[PDB]
Amino acid sequence: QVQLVQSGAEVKKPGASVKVSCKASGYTFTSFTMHWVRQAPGQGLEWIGYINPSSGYTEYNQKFKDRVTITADKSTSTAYMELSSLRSEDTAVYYCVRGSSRGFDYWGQGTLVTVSSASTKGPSVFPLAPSSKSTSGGTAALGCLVKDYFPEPVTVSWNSGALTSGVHTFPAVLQSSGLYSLSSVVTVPSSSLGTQTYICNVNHKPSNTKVDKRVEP
Amino acid sequence: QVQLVQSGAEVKKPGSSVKVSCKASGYTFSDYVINWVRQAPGQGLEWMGEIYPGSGTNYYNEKFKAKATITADKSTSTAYMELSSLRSEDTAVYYCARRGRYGLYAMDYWGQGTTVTVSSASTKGPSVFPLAPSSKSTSGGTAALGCLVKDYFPEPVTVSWNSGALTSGVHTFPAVLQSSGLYSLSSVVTVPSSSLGTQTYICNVNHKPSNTKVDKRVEP
Amino acid sequence: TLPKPFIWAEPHFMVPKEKQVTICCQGNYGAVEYQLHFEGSLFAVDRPKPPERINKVKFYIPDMNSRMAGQYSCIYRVGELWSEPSNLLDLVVTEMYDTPTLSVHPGPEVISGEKVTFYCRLDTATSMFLLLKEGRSSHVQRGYGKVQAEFPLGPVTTAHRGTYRCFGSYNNHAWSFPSEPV
Amino acid sequence: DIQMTQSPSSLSASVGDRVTITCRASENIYSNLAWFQQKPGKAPKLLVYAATNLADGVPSRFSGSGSGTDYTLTISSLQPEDFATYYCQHFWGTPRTFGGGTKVEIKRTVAAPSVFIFPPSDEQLKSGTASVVCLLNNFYPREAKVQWKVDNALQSGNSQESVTEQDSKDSTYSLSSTLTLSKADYEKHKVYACEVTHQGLSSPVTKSFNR
Amino acid sequence: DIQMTQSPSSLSASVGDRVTITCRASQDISNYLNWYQQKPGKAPKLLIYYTSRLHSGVPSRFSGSGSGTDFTFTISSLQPEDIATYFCQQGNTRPWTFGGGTKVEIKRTVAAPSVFIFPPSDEQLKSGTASVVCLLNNFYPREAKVQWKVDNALQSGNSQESVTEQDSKDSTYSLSSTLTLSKADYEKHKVYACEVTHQGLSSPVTKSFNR
Repeated sequence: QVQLVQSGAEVKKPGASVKVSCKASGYTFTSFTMHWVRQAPGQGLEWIGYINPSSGYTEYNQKFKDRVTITADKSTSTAYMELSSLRSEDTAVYYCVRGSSRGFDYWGQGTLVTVSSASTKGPSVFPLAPSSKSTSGGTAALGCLVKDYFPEPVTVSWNSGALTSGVHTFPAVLQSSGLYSLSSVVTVPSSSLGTQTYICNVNHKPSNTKVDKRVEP
Repeated sequence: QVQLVQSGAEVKKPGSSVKVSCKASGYTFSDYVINWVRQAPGQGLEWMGEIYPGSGTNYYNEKFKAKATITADKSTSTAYMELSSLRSEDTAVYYCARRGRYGLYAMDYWGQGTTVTVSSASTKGPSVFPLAPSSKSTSGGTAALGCLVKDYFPEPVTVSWNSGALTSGVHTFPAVLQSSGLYSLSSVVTVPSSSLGTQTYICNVNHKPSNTKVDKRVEP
Repeated sequence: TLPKPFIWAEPHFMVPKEKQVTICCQGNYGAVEYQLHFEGSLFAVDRPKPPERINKVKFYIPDMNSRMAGQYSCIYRVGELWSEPSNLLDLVVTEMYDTPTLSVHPGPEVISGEKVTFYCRLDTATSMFLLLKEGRSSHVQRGYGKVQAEFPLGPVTTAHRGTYRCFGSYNNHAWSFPSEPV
Repeated sequence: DIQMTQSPSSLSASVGDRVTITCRASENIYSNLAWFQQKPGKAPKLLVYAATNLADGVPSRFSGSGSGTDYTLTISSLQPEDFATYYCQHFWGTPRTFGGGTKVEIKRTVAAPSVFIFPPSDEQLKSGTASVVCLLNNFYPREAKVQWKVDNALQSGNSQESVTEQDSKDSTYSLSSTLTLSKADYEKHKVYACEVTHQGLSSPVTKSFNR
Repeated sequence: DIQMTQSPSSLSASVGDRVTITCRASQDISNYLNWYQQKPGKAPKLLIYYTSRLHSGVPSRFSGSGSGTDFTFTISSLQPEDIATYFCQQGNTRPWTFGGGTKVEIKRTVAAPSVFIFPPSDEQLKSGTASVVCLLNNFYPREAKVQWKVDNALQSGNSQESVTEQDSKDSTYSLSSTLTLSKADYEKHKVYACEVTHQGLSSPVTKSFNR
């Protein structure tokens, strides 16, 4: 029952320092290695470095070395990673991963480190009303435009999660404004257009916003 | 392999300080003691002091404890000697010598020396004039030629022939200080009389204290 | 589980200046990496090209200096696991600067049960000195003293026989030349 | 620095299909290779360690192979659960390097997208910004080219695309194209159209509207 | 501060001769004595360390003996190159002290000098000063007499001599005599000669020229 549980999603400004924790449980901390691997949005994995809790010995990827410092707390059975002077390109999900004789046995849930000049903000929810040019066959599309929020993630549900088949909440796309936006569209029969009411329920935990916009033609 | 390269010779106005250097190569600088030996004209060899580079431990001769400042720089692998309040009397040839090969206190490897000259006299480069061959200069089948290196300050001067290609038969005489207050010298080279209208002879004179380099074609 | 390696110096841990020394590390078969750590920092790594075919690695210093005198430990990798460090290797550079003087009290050879105290002098050195018994049981005895160090042996025995040597030190790992034997 | 080259970048196969992913190292790694399965959202899970060894829990249908530089991961018959991004990694020399990744996707029949256009909402217009949305819904393959033309003038850069992960229900993709203009830029022109090109379309579809 | 007394100051021996230099210390220096060879111009080279030990490169012929305060340096069979100034040094107590140094020369068959005269260069005459050079080349012994005669009158005080250190090859000396006059003083007289007197010359040689 080995478990790796990382610190929550950190939002950082460029040039700042981020320290990510990783609590090891279900196994003997010292007996294994602690590696840190990251993954950039829409990219592959990249190795940061590792620590041997028993020796305190570490090795880093030259790409970092200078910026990074991976550390281990024996008593709290937790490993850490500190990345200073953060550039935009450091925005990624940071995983702590266990080093056993069988390679990387187990990985933590991951930690989202978002690095930008922007500040946490709620989205503005706009209805993408169904028109005779949003209706094909007996079906019509409709949705919401979750716009200008920071950082990710945003949660979209439809009619408190009643409506599920046809739902298509798109991945966030990063606008030049340094803000995210995504649309959540649904295909439902055009007969029910005025028979059934449609409410997209958008939640943004960072800004602590919960918007319930009604999509009407 | 093992080298000890010293800094160029200097003219020092009385009162001035001098910093002579000794760059070590071909060995790990810090595992050998650097000694600084003086050689004043006639006074012979006098040991000024020493540094243990590894821990920067210094040992001076009380006589020279006054103005000498022996320091070692691991980071450049160079040993320095600073000579403050320079008096005319301090004019000499300064050497650096390593001392760890045989733990029996012998200076196995020596630098080339640094000719420091304490004088109120200004630095003057030499004028190089030719000593052209003639019949009043050729002994039947053997010609004599050279160049006079007149009016320079201070010593030393470096005379080579055809940029070191001509080494046999050369005689670069000791410098003779003149009444003018300046030095003079002559480098003479005997050559076969047949090689005169064929072999071009050049004397390459270099005076480092004034950064002078003169090359003189000795035509007959 | 993952056996502890063994580190050793060839020919010996006492290496005179600018002499060759080879540090050998015996880990286990099928080990991917082999690390030499010098004074708490990665010094060298050996990745045995056929790993299952090798259980040992050779690290060699071509010219021995003070800059590489000190404490060495060995560590090897299997997967992403690391063996716990090897024993400590104290690489000492001898023949550094000077030769110390080695006197003996009361005499060079005496009747058993007599109190013998070896003396070792060398100014321009540290307060730490070393006494060594050449050959059969080549153990080192450490001594303290400003300029002259006292190495008491007390009532002599037949084991107390042998040719002894003294070293002065410029630090715990950079010793002077050996003193004339006794 | 060892470079892992994993091939192909992506692949589409039906359920019960043999799949073979290639991985080539710049240097001889002496079987120090691992394979990971990463599902959308989740963290990578170890599949194969030491080139050929399966990780505890990993099913029989997964196989590791190779001896130095050349390695392949193969799935004997692709199951619904196996659709993920696969990665190889070396642990011979520092730094540890991963392969570029392989997106194993479900193969389906070519289906043309249903194109729909959404004009800027009155609420958004009330906030001085304007975004026109072009939705291409339930299509396959993922590859599609959507162009934006304002009053017959082709546009560039002012729009951003976003595609959904393959639907579990009908194995299709849906794509949104958002044209972002200011209220001022929007109110200046009348006809707004998105022109769609896809394999399943004999001719490009031009969905438009008037302000 | 221990005082080293070297003896003799200088010495001249034929090639293939046993040479013995003496060195005395004020205090018992045990065996902490070194010997150096210094050739003209060059820096001292270590010859013998710890009284009797031969430094790497130094030939078999060189040797040293002693203990306490009395020490000696020997050359088994003197070679033309062995011509140099030798020094002994102590390494018992600080400061390290050196011996006054004893020079060594080589006695060989008397050779008369080859006399050569060089008139003032046209370049030097441009400046406004005329120096006439009298070269006596490859002679032995060093004792040579050169007089300058401008228009048969003895030019006493207008000249400076300079003699080379003994050649390490043919064991000879060379000497230069420079007569320095002003352009005005030089253009005033006709015949310029240097008259040479040497052991190897039965009659004095008069090398001259006309302006």
